[PDB]
Amino acid sequence: EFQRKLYKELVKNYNPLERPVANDSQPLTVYFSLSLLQIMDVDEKNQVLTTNIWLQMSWTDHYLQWNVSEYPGVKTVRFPDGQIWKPDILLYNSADERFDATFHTNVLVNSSGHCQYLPPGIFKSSCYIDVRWFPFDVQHCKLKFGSWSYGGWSLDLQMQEADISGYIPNGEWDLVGIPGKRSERFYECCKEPYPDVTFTVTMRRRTLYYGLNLLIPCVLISALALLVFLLPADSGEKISLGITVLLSLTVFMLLVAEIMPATSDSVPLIAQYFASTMIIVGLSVVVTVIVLQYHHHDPDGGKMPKWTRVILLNWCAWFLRMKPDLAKILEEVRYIANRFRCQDESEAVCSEWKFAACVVDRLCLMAFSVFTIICTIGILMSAPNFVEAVSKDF
Amino acid sequence: EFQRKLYKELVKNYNPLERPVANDSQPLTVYFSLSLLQIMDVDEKNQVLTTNIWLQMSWTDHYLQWNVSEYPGVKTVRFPDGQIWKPDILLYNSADERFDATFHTNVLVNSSGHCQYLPPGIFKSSCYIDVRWFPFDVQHCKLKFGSWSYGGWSLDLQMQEADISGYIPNGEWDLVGIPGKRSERFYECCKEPYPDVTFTVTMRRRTLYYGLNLLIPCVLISALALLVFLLPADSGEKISLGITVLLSLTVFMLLVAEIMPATSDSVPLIAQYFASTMIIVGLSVVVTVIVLQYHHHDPDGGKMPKWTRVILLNWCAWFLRMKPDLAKILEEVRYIANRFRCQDESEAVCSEWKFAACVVDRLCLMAFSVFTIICTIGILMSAPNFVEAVSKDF
Amino acid sequence: EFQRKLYKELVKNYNPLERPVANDSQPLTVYFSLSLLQIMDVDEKNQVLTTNIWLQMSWTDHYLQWNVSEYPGVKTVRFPDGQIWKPDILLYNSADERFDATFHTNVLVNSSGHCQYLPPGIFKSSCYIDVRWFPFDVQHCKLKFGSWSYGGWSLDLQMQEADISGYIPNGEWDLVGIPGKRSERFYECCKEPYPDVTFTVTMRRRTLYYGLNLLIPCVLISALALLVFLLPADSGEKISLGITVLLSLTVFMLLVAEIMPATSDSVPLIAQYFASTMIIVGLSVVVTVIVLQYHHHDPDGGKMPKWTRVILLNWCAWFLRMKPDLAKILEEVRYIANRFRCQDESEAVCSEWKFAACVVDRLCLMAFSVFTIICTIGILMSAPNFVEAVSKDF
Amino acid sequence: EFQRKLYKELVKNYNPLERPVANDSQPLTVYFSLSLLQIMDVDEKNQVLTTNIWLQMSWTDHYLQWNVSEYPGVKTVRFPDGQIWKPDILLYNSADERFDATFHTNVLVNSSGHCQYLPPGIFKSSCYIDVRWFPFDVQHCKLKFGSWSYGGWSLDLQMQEADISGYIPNGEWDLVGIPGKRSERFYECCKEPYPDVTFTVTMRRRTLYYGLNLLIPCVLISALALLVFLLPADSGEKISLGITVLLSLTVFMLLVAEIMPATSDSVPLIAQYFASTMIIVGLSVVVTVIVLQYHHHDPDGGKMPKWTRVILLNWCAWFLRMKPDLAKILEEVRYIANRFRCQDESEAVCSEWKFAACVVDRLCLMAFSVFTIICTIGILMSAPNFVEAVSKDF
Amino acid sequence: EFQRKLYKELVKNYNPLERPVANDSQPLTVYFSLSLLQIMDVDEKNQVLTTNIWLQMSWTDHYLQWNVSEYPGVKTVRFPDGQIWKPDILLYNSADERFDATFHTNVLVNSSGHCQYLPPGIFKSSCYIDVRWFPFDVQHCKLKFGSWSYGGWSLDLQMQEADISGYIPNGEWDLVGIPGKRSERFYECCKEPYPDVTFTVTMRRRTLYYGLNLLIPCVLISALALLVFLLPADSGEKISLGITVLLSLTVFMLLVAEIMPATSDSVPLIAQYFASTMIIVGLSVVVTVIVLQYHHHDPDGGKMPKWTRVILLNWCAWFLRMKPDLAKILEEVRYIANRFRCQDESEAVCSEWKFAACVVDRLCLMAFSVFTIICTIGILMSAPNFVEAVSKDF
Ligand SMILES: NS(=O)(=O)c1ccc2c(c1)[C@H]1C=CC[C@H]1[C@@H](c1ccc(Br)cc1)N2
Repeated sequence: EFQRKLYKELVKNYNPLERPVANDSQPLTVYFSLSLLQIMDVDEKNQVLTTNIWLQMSWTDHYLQWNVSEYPGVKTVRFPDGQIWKPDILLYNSADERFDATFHTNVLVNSSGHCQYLPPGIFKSSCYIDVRWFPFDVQHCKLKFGSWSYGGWSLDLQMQEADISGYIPNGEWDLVGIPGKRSERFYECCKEPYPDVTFTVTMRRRTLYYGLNLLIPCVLISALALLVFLLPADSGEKISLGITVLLSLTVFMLLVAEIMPATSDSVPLIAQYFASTMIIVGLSVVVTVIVLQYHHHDPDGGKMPKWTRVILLNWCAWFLRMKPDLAKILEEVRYIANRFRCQDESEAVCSEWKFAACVVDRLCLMAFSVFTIICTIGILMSAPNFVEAVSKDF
Repeated sequence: EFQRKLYKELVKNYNPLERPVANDSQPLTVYFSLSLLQIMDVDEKNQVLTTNIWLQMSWTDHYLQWNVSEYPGVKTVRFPDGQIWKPDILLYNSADERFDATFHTNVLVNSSGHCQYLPPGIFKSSCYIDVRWFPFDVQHCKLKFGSWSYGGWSLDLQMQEADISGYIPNGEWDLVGIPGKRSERFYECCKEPYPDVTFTVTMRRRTLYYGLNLLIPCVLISALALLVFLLPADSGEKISLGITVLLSLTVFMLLVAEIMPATSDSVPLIAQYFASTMIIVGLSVVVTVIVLQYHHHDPDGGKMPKWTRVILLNWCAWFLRMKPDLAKILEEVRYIANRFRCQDESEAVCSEWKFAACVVDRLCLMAFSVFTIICTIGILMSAPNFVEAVSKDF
Repeated sequence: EFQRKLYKELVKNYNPLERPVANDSQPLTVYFSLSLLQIMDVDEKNQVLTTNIWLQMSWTDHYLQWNVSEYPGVKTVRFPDGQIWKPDILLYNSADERFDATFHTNVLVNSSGHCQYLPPGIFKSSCYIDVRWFPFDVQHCKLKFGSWSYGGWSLDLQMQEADISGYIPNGEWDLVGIPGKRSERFYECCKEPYPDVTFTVTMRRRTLYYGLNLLIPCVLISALALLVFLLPADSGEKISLGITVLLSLTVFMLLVAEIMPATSDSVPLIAQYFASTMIIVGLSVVVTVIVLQYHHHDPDGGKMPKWTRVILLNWCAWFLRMKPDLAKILEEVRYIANRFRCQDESEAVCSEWKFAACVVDRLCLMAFSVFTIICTIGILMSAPNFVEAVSKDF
Repeated sequence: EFQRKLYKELVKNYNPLERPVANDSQPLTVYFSLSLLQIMDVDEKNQVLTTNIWLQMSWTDHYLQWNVSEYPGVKTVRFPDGQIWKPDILLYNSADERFDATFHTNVLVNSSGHCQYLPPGIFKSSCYIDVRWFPFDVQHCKLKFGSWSYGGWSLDLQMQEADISGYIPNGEWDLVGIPGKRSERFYECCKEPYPDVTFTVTMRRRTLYYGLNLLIPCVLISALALLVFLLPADSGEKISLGITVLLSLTVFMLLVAEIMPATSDSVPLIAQYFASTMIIVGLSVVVTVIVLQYHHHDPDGGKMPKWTRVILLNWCAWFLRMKPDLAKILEEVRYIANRFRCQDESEAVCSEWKFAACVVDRLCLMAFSVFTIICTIGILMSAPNFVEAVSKDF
Repeated sequence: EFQRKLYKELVKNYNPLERPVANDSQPLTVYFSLSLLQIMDVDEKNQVLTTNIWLQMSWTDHYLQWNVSEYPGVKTVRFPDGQIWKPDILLYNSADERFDATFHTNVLVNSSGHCQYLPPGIFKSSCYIDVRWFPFDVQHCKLKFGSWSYGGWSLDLQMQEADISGYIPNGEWDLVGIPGKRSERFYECCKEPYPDVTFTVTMRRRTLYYGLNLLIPCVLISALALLVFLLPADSGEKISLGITVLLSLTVFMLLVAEIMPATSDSVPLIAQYFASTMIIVGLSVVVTVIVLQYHHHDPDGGKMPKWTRVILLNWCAWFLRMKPDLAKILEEVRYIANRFRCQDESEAVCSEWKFAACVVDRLCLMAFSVFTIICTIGILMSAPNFVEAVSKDF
């Protein structure tokens, strides 16, 4: 009975186009806040952040006021979209096809005219995502809210601290914070401020998943490529081992491609690491070909250069701590024996070439081991957030 | 004739903004229940549960009452969306872009004013999905429903047991249950309860599919990696076998990647199993390289260390139960015979090195077999739901 | 002039909320039929059938009647959505986010009040898809239609045979039929029937595509795995051939994964066939390792067991139809000759071990050939729809 | 001033439900045409054509006429959707979830009452796509337009030639033409025609992309499989080469799968070509195994059959244009010499078996080369649109 | 109070169908501009450009004017969609399913009647994307805006320079510019211009990403294919190396396929480069087979042709700077010695054939190296935007 009377009375002559101030010259203060419930996606290709957010607006409607003594029991009223004035606060940097992502809920008012509007939404905002340090990258995404058409002398936008009590932690992104700031922009024409409220979402990429799917597989496959330098040449499998390791890295690249960013503004950190690892596997195959050249050197070819015999068989090999009828029968038998002696000399020459091959495998083992470790440590620790990341995620 | 008169009479002065109670001070009891028809998806990346659900609301409208004697034949009426008051019960933790997923069906009322509202919908709710024990994981997803704007003294929300008679069993998830609970939240300002109804969907992952696509392939490929230790070195195919098995696991990883979860909150169980299996295949290739080093050992190199000949050729080899002119012609022929004797001594030394290689293959066969079995059994049975899962799904 | 007058007259006092019967106690008969134009998708993961369907409803509106003599030329009228009463027939088991998939076309009425409503739509219905016999599976998907709120004493739903004259044959599914049935459900409270009309779409999976992309490739790759038993051991390529065939099957699995169903309610038929084929390829690699063990057996090792020489060299090998100074020079020359004789004896022993290896390759060739044929024939012909399928599709 | 007066005057008593004819017995002629701007997609799995099309409708509204002398300056008026009568022409075979894909633009009318309606849209129509001759296939997709509810005596649909001046050429489909035809369907009840306008889009698949991604790669990989017959057996790499070529074709199949059609109504042309090529690569591996059997034939095994020595070493090999103390020392030395002579005889036998292997490689080289060329030429030129396609696209 | 009075006064007798000019014969000038915020996607398959754009329209409404002295404090008013007249400017070449992508914001008017309309939107326009020079391609995409129904004598469209102050740089596309142009089209019927405003977006593809994912991997894998010519034939791994490199390129093609364009209007630049590289790897395998033919040439076969011994062993080999009882014992021993001499002659012949094989590997090394460099440099530098691209992106 009383709310029937009240609802009839409140909408008599009410115009939802009218900003509800007693004095049209005075501004209408609107309190704007938000509540972040979820980070949904960070699209680095489309440069868009998707978030679950409940916006919180509050103001005072001069017309929706009543004496609670004349309508006992009726402390609040609800108005659906389009029936009363609402602040036209929109996300300026919206990247949604609808532009307005909010679900228009009812406006709750109490007897004194204080209106509360709690529109939920799944927002999509344009955010520049810098993947230079991927996967140890920290992103700062702005959410800029403001009145589409009212200036600061008509709509006095005020900010309140964002609520994160209901935030559901993301599995891929760590929320550093959601700080907010009120700013005013001025047009050179006029002296009216134009206010906006910007919330800067700072979020850190969790790196455990990437540690086990990109960093480790690349270290361990790189190690198996170094194993070629320990395989004896007589096996006849050095090329098989090395070339098949390279193939495994190509097949690996397929898995890596689904999670690596596709940009041309910079070479990500992990792209420098993956490329580095594959040049070292490629160069190990190249060094293996040279080693086989030495091992299979034809004994009747070119005599071991003097420099080859010094730089390898002496210096490097030390540093590495390696180390009538009767007369006719005589002629026939002297030929057989001399043939065998020539074979022995040829085999001795081949043994020197084979030992040189061994020495080059140990030099390359040592050099490639050092070079892989230096690149791995240097590339990963060049990230400013490496230490913090590993400490928090591992 | 009579329903024409009745429909005209029921909407005279009716305001769909008005909560329909005779006393505005008294609360309006709303009975809320749901009916779960289908679990559609459990998105562990976006942390969203999609379900097919028919909500069931009931209340009493003080204004929609008529004497069935004055309108014979007219026992019920139907009102479409927006024509009469409805409870504003919404899914609080909705993750839908529309926020409100319900299809607004007609409200059925009978002569005494009892209204039944059966809105169907495909709901998307935010649910934290813990994949620590994947694929033997049990998930608990909450569905929290409540009035958007009414407090407990105006809208007295009451719960009824969820209906699962129409539930269609899912092929991927086993429905443990859908228990419900009514709760009240209080603001420190005031003494009015704010009620909500939460339905907790508990669902168990069926593991048969994962048993045949991840667990078994990994066991059987791991077994083929152990086969390198049985392959004789003279084949010249040990590295080929072992390295190609590793490649097959990389290609396998591709299939596994489509179904494995991508999170950084924990290493899933199956990720520990897959990683474990691949370190053992990688280490078998490493051990094979060492074995080939022994088998192709140069006979004129370093004499078998004393420790090598004891730790291997004696202890391990026992535990494994293995085991003028005439004088000139004399000189020419004595050289030929002595050359052959030197060859025999060299070949005998090589045979010892080759037998040592055999012994290391049996040690590694035994050790790697034990270590694969222990890791497989230990990793899979570390799941609290392993026994139950295997009993129900296999 | 006349239709202007008529349209004005027909909507005077008309209420689209009113069921249009002269007697509110009498039921309003609605004739319901459908027309199936296309099967669009059979989602076995989401358990949803998508179909192109034109629904056909007919009833009689007591109020939309006119004398065609008083409005010459005006034989029919059209009313858009919301202007006149319509039956609230909905798909009960709808799996669409909109729930109502129909496009609301105009209601055509003639002078006697007979209304025809032909709403088109792309419907999504929840259908349990049993993939036990994939790809020789027949599916039965129900389409249950009924009034959302009217009981059988108010809305007398009647069925007519579904129209399939306009059906466009699907490339993946063969339409067996679309039989319909009217049923009544009773509540224990009351004696009013609640009718519904269910159309059961029976559709058979066409198997030609699967015959050329899964069945054949698996037979032919399985055959190439058997070819290892024909490759002589001296090639040094048995392991290479066998292990690379297994890899090709893993790469094949990738193609197969895109079209195989992902369920845990049963192991599909094709999953049993693919698994079977890969265990036999895996076991051929295992048998090859054993064969190489025999072929490279060290001649100075363990004497061929007595049982080995009988079970293989005799029985299986028969069944398979296989089969001063002068004296010093004497000593030097007698050693050379005796060394050669020892070599010949050692080589003879090795030849027996090599022939045993040959015999095991023929046994395994024969056994594996038989076992592959039996599994292929047995697994595929275990499908109840195998004969029919092959006869209609090949 | 004048258009204000005119707009007020034109909608006085206007009913948008009324077909706007002075005589309700006379039909209202509607001129229907379309303008094709783009072919967007040809979905052969879902059997749907997506096109960008601007429909063009024209008619005469008897009520929207005014004297341009009484409203100077007002030559035309615009009416938005729902304000005036429009023809209910819809795409009959629409495959869109909205069914009606048009964007409802304003209706332009001039002083004489001639209305022009230019609704744009992205249309989805159901088209049977026959991929028997893929990628040399020509498709004919119908677009059938008609009034949903009006018969030919009320709405006289007339056709005009489709406009293709604004057509943007597609990169995948060549537009042969868009011919249109007006037809009338009769119901046996009645003598009123029911007209429709059907536009048949004929489009030819461009084949350049498929020439470089499917046809060529398959020819060149097939050639590399033939290279096994030129590789000498002593390399020990024939199986490696052949088996790795087969693997490369499996990996190739992956790329081919993304662009090949998935149907069971026929085996496409390119599926016959790809299958053919892979049976020939598979059979080359089989023939290689036989060749190795000959090359490694044990010299102490079965004597070259008489037929083998004739069919190969003579006929095929011609067609291919190939081609006390002292006495003791005598005994010791006579054994050494006789041992060597036996070795020479054994080696001579082996040389015959090795030459037979060479002859079989040349026969197979020649035969497989011929058979690959015949299948390639025969399969591709069996397409009725092959010559035209290659001439226009290459 | 004053804005309530004003809003009531402004909509008295206002018709949003009326073009708001004091003189219906005079045109209404509309100022049209846009603001480009983001390039979202360049779909070269669907030929569609997606952009984030805020349109800017301005005009003068003759009816929305008021004296600011009679309504103090009320300087501006806002009107939502449908309440006042708006220009019907649409994107002519829209490729959106909605056709109209704008979000209809409020129209801001001031006391003098100047209306500002700032509709945001995510636009999809049809743009022909020429990928002939991919990835060094520059695209020109037009955005054509105009009134749907008004001619130039009723709606005088005027252009203003596009605003790019808020443009967010894209990671894949470099914005060269957004120049605009006003044009008039005439119908031969009449002398009224029909104006439109076209904005031509010129954008350059950034090539850093493609440099590291397509250009480099193809160079480095091509280099590893050249390494076969340095591998000695005795290794028995030349075919293994070469054939596995080809496989790695096939697996590589998979990654390349996701980013390469699929068109039949031309062969892109990168498709010519990738094809070129793979023909050279294929031909290296072919040349390797020929080399092995020489190396394993049977010594008792065909004598080195005279031309072979000149073209290779002399010219090319120079250019490349390469280079009673007693008598019985005599007979037995003379046979042994002569057997060895025959072996030496046979081995000498084989050495010539093996040296010829070496010479062919160096010729092919040199020739293939030159041919790879020429094709790489020639194909990439044939792009008109190569120099500029590399200078700006690397
Ligand atoms: N996606 S996953 O389940 O996290 C997954 C699956 C397999 C796998 C890993 C992760 C990595 C984590 C540890 C081993 C490492 C990788 C690997 C690479 C080379 C060698 Br040698 C051995 C092992 N194996």
